[PDB]
Amino acid sequence: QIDLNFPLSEKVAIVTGGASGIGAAISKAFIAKGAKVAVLDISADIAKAKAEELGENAKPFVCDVSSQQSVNDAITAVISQFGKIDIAVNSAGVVYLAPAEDISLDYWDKTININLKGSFLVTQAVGRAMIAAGNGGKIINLASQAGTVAIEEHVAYCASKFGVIGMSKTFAAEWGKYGICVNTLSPTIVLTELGKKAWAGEKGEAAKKRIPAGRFAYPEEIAAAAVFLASAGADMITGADLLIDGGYTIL
Amino acid sequence: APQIDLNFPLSEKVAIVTGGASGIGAAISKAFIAKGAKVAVLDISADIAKAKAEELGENAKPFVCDVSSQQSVNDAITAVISQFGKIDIAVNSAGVVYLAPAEDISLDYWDKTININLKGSFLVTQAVGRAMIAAGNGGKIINLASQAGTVAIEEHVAYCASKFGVIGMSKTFAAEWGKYGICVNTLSPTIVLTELGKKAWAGEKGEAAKKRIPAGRFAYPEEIAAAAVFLASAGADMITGADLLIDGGYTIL
Repeated sequence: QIDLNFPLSEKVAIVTGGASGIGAAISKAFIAKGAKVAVLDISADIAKAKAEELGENAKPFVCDVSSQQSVNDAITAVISQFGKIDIAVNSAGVVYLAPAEDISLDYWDKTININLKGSFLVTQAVGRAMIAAGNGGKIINLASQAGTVAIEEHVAYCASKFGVIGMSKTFAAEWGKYGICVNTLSPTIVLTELGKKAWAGEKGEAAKKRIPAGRFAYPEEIAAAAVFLASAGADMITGADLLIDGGYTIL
Repeated sequence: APQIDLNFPLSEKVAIVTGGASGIGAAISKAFIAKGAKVAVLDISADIAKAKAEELGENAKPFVCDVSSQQSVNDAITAVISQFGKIDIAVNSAGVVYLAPAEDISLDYWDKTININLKGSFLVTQAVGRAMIAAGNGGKIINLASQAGTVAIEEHVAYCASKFGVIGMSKTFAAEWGKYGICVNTLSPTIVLTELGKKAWAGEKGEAAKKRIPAGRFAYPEEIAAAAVFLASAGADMITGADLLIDGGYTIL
């Protein structure tokens, strides 16, 4: 029987980048749905503050997603604390923009190492855990509208996000046999505290003109999609890229 | 419309081809020479590049390039411009394949794949595009992707990540550089019967793979090269950001 309230009661979720922005909203949503949440972030202080805020079912873990050791140690620590991992969300991304003829190798490598390699390392470590446990699982990787369309100044970002989608689809293909659904979530511009700042004024008004919905997405809306994809209502959804873009990419 | 020559000549255009001394790069270099182009054969060693450029005759010249090194790539482009005066066409065909089950695949296989297939394509496309923008005469950039840039394939988690990435990257260069007359496209083959590929699919391995391809066979390097000639020509000036599958229909099912 599929419970159409989409409960997550007693499931254990990892959320990378979980202490701010989209990741904070996902952590909060998962807590509200009865899950245990491992809040993973590169800053121990930021993770500590977020997990304390979210209450007794949220615990902090330091994790540099670009580091295989840091990732493996975090996964081990989450298992030691909670017993198992049912859900993992990868929402540690970075954005480094410049015209394509100018963009530095540093901007390129940081983008690829964090957005693409980081998603690889976290997905592989969590998936190994899930395979060993034998109870299936859910992996949700944040991609972007930029995993579907080109955007000016986003050569590295688009490369990383298109890559995340191909990568995630391959994990989905190979891990169906283990009951692990692997999907991507692809937002348009999101009104995180940062995004509010970066898309204020006429710049934001101009961007909204091209979105059929006529506004940007809230982090809470991205988290609602994560809740659905993490649930028992989505067991036949795998390899999917769910766009939350207000129509941006369809024109 | 201009007179568009439906023989698709590349007379006096200068083309760089990475991985130009073997497999698909070698076939592309040979095709471009046959169409009248000057070809800069880039490969990882001086001897290998020299042997191909000698094979291809007086309009082909050799250059050493490790596409995963910014310095190597920049030096190669500078040397090509010194030798030929300009770059009109660049093809990135130096890719690598490292396969393993997704839960097992090493960070070494991941890095080698991303660094050559994706970062290498970025470095070459950026260096070539800079030269093209500066010269003001437009240009053509053709990046080899793969059927694996559209579909997942078991054991190909790093390969698919790199090839999806190449397409996204290439489409962004296309969007930004249309204003400078530079078309940037990808070519996405199924399995190709390079000297290597022949050895690699020699088995029932090959016969089973073919059952899933509507065309019922693999592609030859010369077929990939024919598509490259078309995309490098004046018959393709309105084609940019496109991914042209040469997959015998593999990906449509």
